[PDB]
Amino acid sequence: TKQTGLMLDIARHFYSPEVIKSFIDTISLSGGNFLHLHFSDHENYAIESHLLNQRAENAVQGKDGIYINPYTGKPFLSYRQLDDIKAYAKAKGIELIPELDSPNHMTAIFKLVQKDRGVKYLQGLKSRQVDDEIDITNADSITFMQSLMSEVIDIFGDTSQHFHIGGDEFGYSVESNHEFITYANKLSYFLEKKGLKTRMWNDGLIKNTFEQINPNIEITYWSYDGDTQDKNEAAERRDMRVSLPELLAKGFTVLNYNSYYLYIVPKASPTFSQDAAFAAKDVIKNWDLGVWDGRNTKNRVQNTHEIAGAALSIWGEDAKALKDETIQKNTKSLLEAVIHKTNG
Repeated sequence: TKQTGLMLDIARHFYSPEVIKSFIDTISLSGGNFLHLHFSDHENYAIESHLLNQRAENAVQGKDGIYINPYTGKPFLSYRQLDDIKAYAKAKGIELIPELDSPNHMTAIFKLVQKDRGVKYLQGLKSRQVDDEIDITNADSITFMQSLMSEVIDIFGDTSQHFHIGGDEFGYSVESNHEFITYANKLSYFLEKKGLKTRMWNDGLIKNTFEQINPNIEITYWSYDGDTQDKNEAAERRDMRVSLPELLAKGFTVLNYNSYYLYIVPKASPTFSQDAAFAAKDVIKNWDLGVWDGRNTKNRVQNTHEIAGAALSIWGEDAKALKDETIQKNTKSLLEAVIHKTNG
């Protein structure tokens, strides 16, 4: 009995409350149970915030009801809008899982902090070594993160039993892994005290250190190797990182986010709608819950009872010329397929 749903990247491409509710309808009617809301990344922080001072009252509202931060020029969901989505989700039995990504994938947060609190403040929270990451070793940085987590927790309230702490694609130019264990553990126990379970991307789970991780942290496992196109890098990561079966063997809750079958990156083109349709059929024909390592079937899990669930991820990077509703209508078949194939 599985945890299954949608990860929706609203940081790279914005979606109206109406369209978000349509995604919820699909999840619900297909027998799924969560919406993982990826609202914070480099390009935007897509919800209202007291702490980052992104307020509906400060915004320009479009005819479509969508609030635009006049400094960043980017959209965000108001608290009233989020309360409307929360009520709708809750009545449909769909859990909302917020994702506040760190230590990387957080430039929009930096940019809001800089504007409101100033550049010297912001630089003090950053890694001295890499300019695109929070300093996971700085107590003050941890305190700051936790203050924003508290706000996000307050916003989603009882619609959420899990909070996603991100943890993807960080430290690529540096050695930072040991301190990541410490950082992620601190975040998980802070959430635990708030009555929340932790979700996290698999990227930082390596053989050398993974046994130090809070074994209650729940893993969203997307790729063995970060989908690197460099084959020497792919080989190092596969030797260093933990596999999905290795995690299962240690007792972890793991959801299969397999980027080969379960990531879609919508892009307007003459074949977008056909391609999306085909993706659904491809998952139906060729994907099953035990297939975790991209398209590779040699290491598949035969005992799928151990795999906690799966999600379709709709990523926003390439979707600039597409409307939210076009994306939603065209990915419906694929989202249904992933949910049904996961639940059986």
